Amino acid sequence: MSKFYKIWMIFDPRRVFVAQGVFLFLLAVMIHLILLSTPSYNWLEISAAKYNRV
Amino acid sequence: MSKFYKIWMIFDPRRVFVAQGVFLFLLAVMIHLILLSTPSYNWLEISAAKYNRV
Amino acid sequence: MSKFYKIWMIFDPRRVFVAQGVFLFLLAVMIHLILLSTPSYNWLEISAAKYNRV
Amino acid sequence: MSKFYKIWMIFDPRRVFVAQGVFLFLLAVMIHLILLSTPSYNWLEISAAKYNRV
Amino acid sequence: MSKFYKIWMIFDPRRVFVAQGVFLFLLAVMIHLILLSTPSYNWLEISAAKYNRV
Amino acid sequence: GYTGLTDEQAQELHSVYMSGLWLFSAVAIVAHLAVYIWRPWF
Amino acid sequence: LGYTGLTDEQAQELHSVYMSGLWLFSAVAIVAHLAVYIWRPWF
Amino acid sequence: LGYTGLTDEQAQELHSVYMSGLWLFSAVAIVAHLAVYIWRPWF
Amino acid sequence: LGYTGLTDEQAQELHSVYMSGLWLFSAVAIVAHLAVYIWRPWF
Amino acid sequence: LGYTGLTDEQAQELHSVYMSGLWLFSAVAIVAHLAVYIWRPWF
Amino acid sequence: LGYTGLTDEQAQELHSVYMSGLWLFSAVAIVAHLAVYIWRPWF
Amino acid sequence: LGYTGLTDEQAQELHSVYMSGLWLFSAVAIVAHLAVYIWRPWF
Amino acid sequence: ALLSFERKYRVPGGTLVGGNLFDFWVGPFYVGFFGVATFFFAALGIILIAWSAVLQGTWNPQLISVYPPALEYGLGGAPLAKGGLWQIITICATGAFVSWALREVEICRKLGIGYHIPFAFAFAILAYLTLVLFRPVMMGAWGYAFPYGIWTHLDWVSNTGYTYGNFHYNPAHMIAITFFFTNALALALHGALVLSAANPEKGKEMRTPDHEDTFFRDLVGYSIGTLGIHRLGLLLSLSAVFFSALCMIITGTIWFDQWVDWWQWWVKLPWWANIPGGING
Amino acid sequence: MVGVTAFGNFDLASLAIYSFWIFLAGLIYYLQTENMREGYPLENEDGTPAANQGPFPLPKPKTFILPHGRGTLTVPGPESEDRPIALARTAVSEGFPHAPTGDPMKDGVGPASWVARRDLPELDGHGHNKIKPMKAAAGFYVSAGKNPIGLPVRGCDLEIAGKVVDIWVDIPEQMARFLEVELKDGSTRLLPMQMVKVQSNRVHVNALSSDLFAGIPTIKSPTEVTLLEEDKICGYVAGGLMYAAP
Amino acid sequence: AEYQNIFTQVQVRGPADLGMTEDVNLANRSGVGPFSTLLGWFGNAQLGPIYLGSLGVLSLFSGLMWFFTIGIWFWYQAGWNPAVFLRDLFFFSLEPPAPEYGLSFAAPLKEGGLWLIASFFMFVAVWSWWGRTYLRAQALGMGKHTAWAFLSAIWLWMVLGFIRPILMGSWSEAVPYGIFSHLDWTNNFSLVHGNLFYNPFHGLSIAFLYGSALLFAMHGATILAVSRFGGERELEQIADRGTAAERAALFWRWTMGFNATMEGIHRWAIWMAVLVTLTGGIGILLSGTVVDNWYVWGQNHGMAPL
Ligand code: BCL
Ligand SMILES: CC[C@H]1c2cc3[nH]c4c(c3C)C(=O)[C@H](C(=O)OC)c4c3nc(cc4[nH]c(cc(n2)[C@@H]1C)c(C(C)=O)c4C)[C@@H](C)[C@@H]3CCC(=O)OC/C=C(\C)CCC[C@H](C)CCC[C@H](C)CCCC(C)C
Ligand SMILES: COC(C)(C)C/C=C/C(C)=C/C=C/C(C)=C/C=C/C(C)=C/C=C/C=C(C)/C=C/C=C(\C)CC/C=C(\C)CCC=C(C)C
Ligand SMILES: COC(C)(C)C/C=C/C(C)=C/C=C/C(C)=C/C=C/C(C)=C/C=C/C=C(C)/C=C/C=C(\C)CC/C=C(\C)CCC=C(C)C
Ligand SMILES: COC(C)(C)C/C=C/C(C)=C/C=C/C(C)=C/C=C/C(C)=C/C=C/C=C(C)/C=C/C=C(\C)CC/C=C(\C)CCC=C(C)C
Ligand SMILES: COC(C)(C)C/C=C/C(C)=C/C=C/C(C)=C/C=C/C(C)=C/C=C/C=C(C)/C=C/C=C(\C)CC/C=C(\C)CCC=C(C)C
Ligand SMILES: COC(C)(C)C/C=C/C(C)=C/C=C/C(C)=C/C=C/C(C)=C/C=C/C=C(C)/C=C/C=C(\C)CC/C=C(\C)CCC=C(C)C
Ligand SMILES: COC(C)(C)C/C=C/C(C)=C/C=C/C(C)=C/C=C/C(C)=C/C=C\C=C(C)\C=C\C=C(/C)CC/C=C(\C)CCC=C(C)C
Ligand SMILES: CCCCCCCCCCCCO[C@@H]1O[C@H](CO)[C@@H](O[C@H]2O[C@H](CO)[C@@H](O)[C@H](O)[C@H]2O)[C@H](O)[C@H]1O
Ligand SMILES: CCCCCCCCCCCC[N+](C)(C)[O-]
Ligand SMILES: [Fe+3]
Repeated sequence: MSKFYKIWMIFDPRRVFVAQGVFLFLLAVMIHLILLSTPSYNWLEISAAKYNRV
Repeated sequence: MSKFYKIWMIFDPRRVFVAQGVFLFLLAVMIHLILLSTPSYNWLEISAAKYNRV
Repeated sequence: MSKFYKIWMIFDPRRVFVAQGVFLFLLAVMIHLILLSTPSYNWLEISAAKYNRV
Repeated sequence: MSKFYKIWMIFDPRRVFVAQGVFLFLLAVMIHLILLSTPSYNWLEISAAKYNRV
Repeated sequence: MSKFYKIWMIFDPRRVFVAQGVFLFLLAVMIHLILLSTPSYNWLEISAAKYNRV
Repeated sequence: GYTGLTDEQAQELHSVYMSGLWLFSAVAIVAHLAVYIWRPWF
Repeated sequence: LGYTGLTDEQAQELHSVYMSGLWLFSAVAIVAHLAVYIWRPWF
Repeated sequence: LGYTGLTDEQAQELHSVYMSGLWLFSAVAIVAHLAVYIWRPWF
Repeated sequence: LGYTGLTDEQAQELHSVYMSGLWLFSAVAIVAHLAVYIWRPWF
Repeated sequence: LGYTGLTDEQAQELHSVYMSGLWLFSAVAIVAHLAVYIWRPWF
Repeated sequence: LGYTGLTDEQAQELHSVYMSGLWLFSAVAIVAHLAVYIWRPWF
Repeated sequence: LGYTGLTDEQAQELHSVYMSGLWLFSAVAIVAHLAVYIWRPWF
Repeated sequence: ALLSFERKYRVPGGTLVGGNLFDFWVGPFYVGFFGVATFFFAALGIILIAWSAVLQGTWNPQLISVYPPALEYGLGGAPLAKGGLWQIITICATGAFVSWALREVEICRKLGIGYHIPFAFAFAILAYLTLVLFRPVMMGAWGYAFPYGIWTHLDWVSNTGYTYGNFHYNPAHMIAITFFFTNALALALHGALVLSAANPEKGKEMRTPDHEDTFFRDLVGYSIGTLGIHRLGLLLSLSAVFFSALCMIITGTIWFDQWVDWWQWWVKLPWWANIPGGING
Repeated sequence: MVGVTAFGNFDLASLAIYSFWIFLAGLIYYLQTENMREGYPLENEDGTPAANQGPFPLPKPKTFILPHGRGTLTVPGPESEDRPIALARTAVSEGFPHAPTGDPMKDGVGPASWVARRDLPELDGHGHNKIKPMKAAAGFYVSAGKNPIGLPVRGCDLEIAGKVVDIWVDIPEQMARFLEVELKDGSTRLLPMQMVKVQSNRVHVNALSSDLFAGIPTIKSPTEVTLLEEDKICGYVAGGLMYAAP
Repeated sequence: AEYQNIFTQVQVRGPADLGMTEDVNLANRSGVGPFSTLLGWFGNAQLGPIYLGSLGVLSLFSGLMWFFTIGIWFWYQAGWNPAVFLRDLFFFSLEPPAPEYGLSFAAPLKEGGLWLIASFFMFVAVWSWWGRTYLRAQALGMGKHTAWAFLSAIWLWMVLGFIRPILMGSWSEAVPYGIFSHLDWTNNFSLVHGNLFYNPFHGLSIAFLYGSALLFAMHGATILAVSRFGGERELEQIADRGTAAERAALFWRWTMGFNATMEGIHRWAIWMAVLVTLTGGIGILLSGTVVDNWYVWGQNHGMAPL
């Protein structure tokens, strides 16, 4: 389990980082979108009602 | 039940790891999206009812 | 029956496993989705009725 | 009658084995879909009535 | 986290900087428009209500 | 000779092909017998 | 014959391991189906 | 055989690493399923 | 020796830099979840 | 490695400048967030 | 006559095997029709 | 580093002139924002 | 004012009418016998549209419309202020289009090339003649043709379409729309593929048609070829217009009701018309 | 934000429609100037540069590198019809036709024109010859259609002019390019496939008549055709529709 | 009769063209498939080989899941009857969630939940195919015009299904997965926004759909006309201008008064086609978000009498 470094002798580093970077951005946006969509976790609305702004 | 290591003498390691990685990503999201669709397992809505939120 | 090992001498092992892997997953996804559609076996809804989650 | 092996001196075994496998699975799913549609053999809905799950 | 300088021995500086510029600008414009939509954080409307400009 | 096999190669191959064929039909007969007991169609 | 280039000795090694995975796959399937039938039988 | 050129030394070393991650991934999934079952069972 | 023309010592160094950035990304994420969970738990 | 043509010193030279801009860009961002949270907190 | 590359011996044994299969298929057909006629006669 | 061919003397000379224009444009913007803010502040 | 290679191509001949009476170039344009006809018909029709504007009382170009004669006039003449001007402009437009197509034939003969271009333009003309002449003649009045306004000829399209419900359900409409979408998709692929070959990555040799086949075989597993793509582009557009004119020559002359009801012939086929379930059963 | 206008009726939809007019004007300028890389600057009827060059300025040169060490083409650049144009103007004024000073097909004018291209064969990506006779290309056969080999070749005068000897094929494209036709003189000429009509019992050439096949330009190698020879052959044959159908 | 070069009268077939390996990973490229005589009457006869790499696996498997998800919903909607499935194939539809849920993901699988699952598979499949379109050009050292032209069509695709429904605040604004279903959506989209004909960008988008049809008929007819001079090989005409390019240019010079080059006509072609979906995306994104009635907006902007 301490030989995972050998994955870099198989996959090209230039391709893994691009594949990983695209995936992490779209995963972060996807989860942030779900939280905003649900009114229970929409933090912009939570503060709006907490401080009686609208 | 031990000679399965020979499968890497037949199948390209690069293709196999990519197909397996694609499969798990698509499978994981589909199951997570199913649980959100079912109102009895939507963990965002479950906490809203429990903690008296929107 | 003991001579079934000659199928690989005819069919490419690489092509058979790809065709079989896509076959089984779509067969398994189809069968789960049929049980999910039928109210008598939708285990997500059966548990909800049992534990009064809806 | 005991001379049918000579069909394989006419037809490529690879195209027959592929065509037969496609044919049989398509035939089998078609019959299973005919039985699901007919309500007197819908074993999913037959079992619901027998154990009064609905 | 001291060897991160070696990422530039993998990725062309020209392509990285342009990609970040598009990403960083689009991200900021997205967040600014997301705030401008929400009436609670719309700083142009808040000033009007605070100073009674309508 | 269109497929390029010999005469004995076809004999060997067809022997296995029938071996699988009778295996498939044996399961099919058992499958059809089990259903007829459960719910006959005749 | 030998469309795939596998020798007779190599084909036996491939098929023997292939069946090992097949039987392992079905054994999980048999236990899975047995668990479901005890839980909610369909017959 | 000989479709990829990986030796037995390479195949054993590739399988050993891959199967190591399989149990690491399967263990995390098992804990997650056990955790969810305690919180909210589905059977 | 590989599929990508990377020596083992080169792979040893590259993986060490990668896992360093992965612990950093993971540790910051754990703080984010821990802060959000205390602020507003989802369980 | 070395797929870009930059030497070792050049990557050191480029990174030191890139990190300088990154901290300079982040320092303004933190003050920008600090001002906004004081004026109108979102938590 | 030609047109395919067969011979007198090749066509005769091709017909002998083919026609035997034709009677084998009709052997099943007669039995199936006879059982159906006993069950639900159409005449 | 020769992506464009500037010889580290043109780049210093070019960057000095660019920053001279950059500070001038920022200087006029600051005056304009200070004029608008005194006119009617947005905070 | 000639292209650097144009001197050896300006020779006398290949004129259907005349031969030297109207065999010259005015600037770059070739003035044939039908160039004189095209200019007269193009110019008269334009000034009539300008004149119809003053009768209408507007100068906004987007509001100018020439309406066909009302449905009460049937298939005869009309007053100029009502719909007579439309009939002159339609004649002028019909004369200008056919002269333009005929003038292109003289250019093809003088350059010694094939007549694919004038043939393809006649497909546009036949589609236009279907809407203003053939279809109104069948239906019985000139008032079914579209008016000559920038935004009012859209009102004719909208009003005619909704006479038969949603026009999407016209089966020949669906075929024609499919050809239009395929033609634009192939045009994007064809322009991009040739440009990428002529303009490679950077500091690279110009690619070859062997790279063009290889790119599309790598991508979608097939390549129609350099000759095939040009035959396809011509045939997709001619097919798109053919089924365009087909769908309107059958609307209001053979089919009169909602186009949605047409598709009930399939859903009411005798062998599955009564099977319960689904959307229609 | 429906109905929000910065001024008058200028809302976000007006900003979009007006921004497109500006973008389209810039695009039309770009697309037109990228099409002034051949045939410019404009000449007078005799060869001198014209006094009018048009609203659009010439673009800046671009270099095309050629795929097999064939050089660098820069456009727009110096241009010349590198050949003896044999024409005499029919009028002193401009805009009038130019009459040939002799036989038009041989002299290469009018619809029988040709361009002085590179006098080398066209090469595929492997560097070989793109066009070569079928008996030299290996493995090439007539997969479908009437094999037009051995059929007589009939001209536009309904007289036989020869019979087909071979087919020149495009190796990478895998399509027939020319028909090699042997004349009664014993020599061989190339006829482009687009100009022939292969019928069930003959090949009909509508362009040329019978007593013009001997005038088709010949090729300097029996198994190799160059761009200069292709342009002379194709230009000569297609020029017969006008100068050789009287 | 006269040969119009629309069908190949003679077909010639040789060794299978395996393509050129500029930087292509030759392992991923498959073997040459069959030869079609029917396709040979119109273009090339050779099918394959096809490059199926890493983005090919992701796109083909995601595209399979999108296609298979919609199919199973149609079998459910048919009551698992093969005849009813055949009968009502053009009437079945997978619909987005009801407008009561807004953009939330808490809709039941029968009320817009499977739509979200199928939509995710389509999102991955289409975007991965754009990456594959980009990477296939790069391995051959070619320009990226195909990738960026495809990005124009993806723009309208993302506006219809993702961007606008986010801006409108509900997934119910998006397009249902069906044959007659998405035609009804198109018809109803115009009626809700007041005669989409008066959208200036729908009008422009149509100008380039007709312009593409006009331009490909012109260009395709021009090349077949000068194909007798070796005009079909446009790539070698660019390198060394021949009599085909001069006659093609001089036809449109004498007809229209202006012409193009052999390379510049393909810049007209690519730019005319990308504006069909580039302009369409803006017009669709402006509908409801900025304008909720295009006939009334038109009346205030000329375009229509008061
Ligand atoms: C009554 C209905 C309305 C109307 C309502 C609409 C609506 C709504 C829309 C249009 C749109 C358009 N309309 Mg309209 N339209 C009307 C009248 C017309 C008339 C006419 C003569 O009356 C015409 C010619 C048009 C034509 C047009 C086009 C200009 C434009 C579509 C561009 C396009 O190609 O998108 C099609 C291309 C795409 C959608 C991109 C697809 C690319 C994706 C990424 C590929 C996915 C592939 C998929 C997964 C399948 C894979 C299969 C395997 C690979 C094999 N309309 C009337 C007035 N119209 C569209 C537009 O944008 O205009 C503003 C649009 O949304
Ligand atoms: C058939 C396939 C497609 C096609 C092909 C095609 N079009 C062609 C050609 C070809 C092959 C030409 O060779 C020819 C040409 O030279 O193009 C540059 C042409 C052409 N297609 C044109 C336009 C055009 N094509 C269209 C469509 C299509 N053309 C098809 C989709 C459309 C659409 C869909 O609206 C238009 C507008 C021109 C650019 C040109 C023909 C020019 C011409 O006819 O010149 C002589 C006439 C005039 C100068 C104008 C006369 C004006 C009238 C006297 C008055 C106005 C009448 C008009 C009906 C008013 C309209 C009012 C409102 C409806 C706006
Ligand atoms: C709709 O129906 C639903 C979806 C609800 C139900 C359907 C369910 C279905 C069909 C489920 C199917 C499930 C399946 C088939 C699951 C299979 C899962 C598997 C096989 C997971 C395997 C995971 C293995 C992993 C993650 C291994 C990872 C290994 C590494 C990360 C190490 C890699 C590093 C290496 C190899 C370096 C070595 C290199 C050298 C040179 C030694
Ligand atoms: C609509 O109708 C419904 C769907 C409801 C009903 C219809 C049902 C139907 C038609 C069902 C059809 C079912 C069928 C035909 C199922 C067939 C299933 C099979 C054949 C499953 C076989 C599985 C075998 C497996 C998973 C084996 C896996 C083995 C491995 C992973 C080991 C890998 C191989 C190695 C390591 C070989 C190594 C040796 C060398 C030399 C490399
Ligand atoms: C709906 O979803 C929302 C938007 C609400 C939530 C989603 C949030 C997400 C997904 C946020 C993602 C945020 C991310 C990924 C942030 C990452 C930010 C980073 C990495 C910023 C780094 C910035 C660094 C900069 C700007 C550095 C610039 C450097 C310079 C300006 C110096 C110039 C560099 C030179 C001169 C190097 C040249 C070479 C030599 C040799 C000198
Ligand atoms: C709508 O109208 C209705 C349906 C109501 C009524 C109309 C009915 C009509 C028109 C029915 C028409 C029926 C017809 C024409 C039936 C014909 C049936 C025949 C001739 C069937 C023949 C079958 C022959 C078979 C199955 C032969 C099989 C042969 C084999 C299995 C042997 C395999 C062959 C080998 C091994 C080749 C030997 C090779 C060598 C080298 C010796
Ligand atoms: C809706 O969202 C809102 C708008 C509310 C929020 C969005 C906020 C955003 C996107 C903010 C972004 C702001 C940014 C990034 C602003 C950047 C401003 C910059 C970089 C301004 C720079 C100005 C520099 C100038 C004007 C320099 C001019 C230089 C000259 C005029 C002199 C030219 C000198 C030369 C050519 C040097 C020649 C020397 C040699 C040796 C040849
Ligand atoms: C027997 O048949 C079988 C079962 C074997 C297979 C048959 C399959 C069949 C019958 C398939 C039928 C397919 C049809 C009719 C497809 C029609 C598709 C159409 C008309 C699509 C039209 C428009 C679709 C659009 C514009 C989709 C846009 C989607 C996006 C832009 C991305 C969507 C992503 C969203 C909404 C968010 C997803 C994100 C998360 C986190 C869930
Ligand atoms: C051609 C490309 C370049 C275009 C010109 C460059 C500037 C681009 C922005 C121009 C914006 C101004 O454009 C101008 O906007 C005002 C705003 O209501 C319009 O509106 C004005 O006339 C209209 C129509 O009679 C009235 O309904 C309206 O009450 C009146 O305010 C003008 O009709 C338009 O001409
Ligand atoms: C609609 C106009 C049709 C005109 C067709 C062109 C003329 C064809 C006849 C040209 C030759 C006539 N003539 C007398 C020289 O034989
Ligand atoms: Fe072209």
